[PDB]
Amino acid sequence: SNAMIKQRTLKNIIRATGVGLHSGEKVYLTLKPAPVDTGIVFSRTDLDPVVEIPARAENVGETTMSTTLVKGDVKVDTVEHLLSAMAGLGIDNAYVELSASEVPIMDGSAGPFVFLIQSAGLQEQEAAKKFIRIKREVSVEEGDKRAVFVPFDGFKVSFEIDFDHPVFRGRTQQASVDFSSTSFVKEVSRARTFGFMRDIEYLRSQNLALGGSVENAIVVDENRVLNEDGLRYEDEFVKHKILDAIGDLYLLGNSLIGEFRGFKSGHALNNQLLRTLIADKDAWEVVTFEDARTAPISYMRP
Ligand SMILES: NC[C@H](NC(=O)c1ccc(C#CC#Cc2ccccc2)cc1)C(=O)NO
Ligand SMILES: [Zn+2]
Repeated sequence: SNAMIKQRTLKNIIRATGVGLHSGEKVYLTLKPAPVDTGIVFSRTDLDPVVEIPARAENVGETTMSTTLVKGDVKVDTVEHLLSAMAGLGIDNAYVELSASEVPIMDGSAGPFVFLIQSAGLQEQEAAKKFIRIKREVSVEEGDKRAVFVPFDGFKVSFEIDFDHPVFRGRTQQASVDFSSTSFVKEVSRARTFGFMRDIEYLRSQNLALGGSVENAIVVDENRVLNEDGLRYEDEFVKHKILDAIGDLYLLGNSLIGEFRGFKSGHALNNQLLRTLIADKDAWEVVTFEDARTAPISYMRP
């Protein structure tokens, strides 16, 4: 019906230029509109023939420093920040073209991506938006790390970090964001990625974080933030972990109706939670809404 929560795509094709956080290679990003029930599909246009990797949990390869999409030997690195923007603005179908193996880091947040998508405009499609509603509690744990899916009428993200560093200890360790009352754009999207300088030195030698800089990452010592202009939020470190979680959870293919709880969790435990959820079919269901007013999740005007 006309009053249903409709599927969404881009209104126009938008282009952006940047560098890969871990590869350091120059990359041309092209966001394009896609037909109904396509989902988010990544395309390597630098290869002949063009290789397409759908942004799904089954196509997740490595989860060391970032979330990587793999198809054979073709890779698409650091997809979590762009997928966070797609999820936050409710983009159902989109073609993501890349001229290199990694998504541009931009400023280390989802901020420029949310602006690039909203500048291009949103288009409502003649199809019902599919939602994955959490019925039962699903949790994955490994040592002192845990990732939980709790039933909730709407969408809520909770995260708890525990870094033994004065700069991290001196800041907020836990944050709960309810997207029915809080804006993804205003409070989450701007949270930049963070890294330890002494840890980044070992990574740069081991062919990782090659495109890392103070302009696209929060560089930290023991007591303070090395960035001249400081932080964007007092709780920016835990807000970025929430941003990363929203992006990782969007690999389900559909928007979530439930609560996510992250306890020192990362990209590996986030993918392991999705795989355990998909495997436990009694714990979830596919739901559509014929009336947008009755739904527990609302979206920004197209
Ligand atoms: N743990 C969360 C994870 N963080 C990173 O992947 C990450 C890795 C490395 C760096 C870095 C850096 C840097 C630098 C730099 C090096 C030399 C001179 C100036 C800056 C930041 C975040 C993340 O946000 N993944 O999406
Ligand atoms: Zn991140």
